[PDB]
Amino acid sequence: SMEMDEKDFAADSWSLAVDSSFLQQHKKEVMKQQDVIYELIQTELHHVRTLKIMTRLFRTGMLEELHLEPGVVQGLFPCVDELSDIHTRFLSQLLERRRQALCPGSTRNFVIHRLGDLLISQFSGPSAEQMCKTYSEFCSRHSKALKLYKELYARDKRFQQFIRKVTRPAVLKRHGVQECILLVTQRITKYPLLISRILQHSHGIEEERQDLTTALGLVKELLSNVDEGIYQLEKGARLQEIYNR
Amino acid sequence: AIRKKLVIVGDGACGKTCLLIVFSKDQFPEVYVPTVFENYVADIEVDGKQVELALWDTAGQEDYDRLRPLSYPDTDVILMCFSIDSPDSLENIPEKWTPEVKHFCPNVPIILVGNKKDLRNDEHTRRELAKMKQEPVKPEEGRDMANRIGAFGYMECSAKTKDGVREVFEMATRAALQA
Ligand SMILES: CCOc1c(F)cccc1C(=O)N(C)C
Repeated sequence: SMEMDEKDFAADSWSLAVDSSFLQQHKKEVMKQQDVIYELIQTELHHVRTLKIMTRLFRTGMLEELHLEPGVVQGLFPCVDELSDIHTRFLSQLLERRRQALCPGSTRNFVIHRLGDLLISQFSGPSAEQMCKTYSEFCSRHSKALKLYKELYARDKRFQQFIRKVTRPAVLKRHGVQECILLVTQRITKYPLLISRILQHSHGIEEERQDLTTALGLVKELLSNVDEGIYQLEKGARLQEIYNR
Repeated sequence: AIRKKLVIVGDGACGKTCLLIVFSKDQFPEVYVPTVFENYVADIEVDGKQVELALWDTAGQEDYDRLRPLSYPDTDVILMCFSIDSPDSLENIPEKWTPEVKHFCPNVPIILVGNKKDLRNDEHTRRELAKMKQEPVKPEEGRDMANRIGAFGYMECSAKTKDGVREVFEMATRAALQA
């Protein structure tokens, strides 16, 4: 992540991020809504950071330092460029909604009142079809990526040295290769939980309550389609094992 | 330190997310309780052995039977949770959660954990449950379920007061280290 956004999302909550004199001006229900919207954006910033560790630190470092056989780096990091493009664009929209809502003279005090429309847009039309295609592919290649990683780590000295080198710093403690793969697979199923809690505190404006209800339904439709589209790929699986599913 | 993986499973109302949050912070949040848990790697020393214990939640995956099993590869210990204020969450343990974890995590120890133990003597909880002819889960009901499902053991905790939380994760670390 870039320092400007890390500092904007350093606090444990929106109520601790804004100035205390600005917090005091709002009703408790608004503070509760803003704290959950802040968690959605903060966790999206961290999810895009997970995808940058996968593309920049791991994938590109392996291409630039190691002599892996062709198709092996794509096997370890399936769909990572497409996932980065989807989430970096979505994060850009969330951060621009916050930036437009800042008070003049402040880089920290804002209230987002209209999140629902942004979520309906992300989870409908071509962007939703792209998210469905990409996660159905990624999640079907998840087991194969883990097995390929374990095989290379156990048998290739230069690969083991590379992994131990780039994952040594304390800031990578939660982000080894296998951990990044599962953080990405689990991201999509965090959205209903976050949207439902934002909706619980968004009844004050009926258009907002309706738009978040529509977004929640679209996200659950996407998840149902991805879940029905998954079949784990396995290296060396024979056609007979597949057609006898 | 050796690296081990823990996964928590259980129904949506079981308190799994709150349990992971309270353990990873050593605190019940005073200002904002997070909605979700990403992951965490805890440094734990149990009985003189140092372990890096990676922690994972399955919250949000309960309705998605093809996404949820992607959380299980190479798990070393399972925490299987139910809430003491919900006999319904305990009823779903033996024939829904247990056959799934035994299939995807063969031979992995399961610790059955009764969450929200502070609600066993909460008057509001006892009144709401009595309307459905129910009562908070009794300790013997939790131990008998753990015994029946072949759990490594039975433990109780309260994420709200932190009572019992350190003990659950130290025991999960010991279970993960066993042959
Ligand atoms: C179709 C829209 O999907 C995208 C998006 F929402 C953001 C950034 C890029 C893309 C895209 O064109 N692909 C191929 C992933």
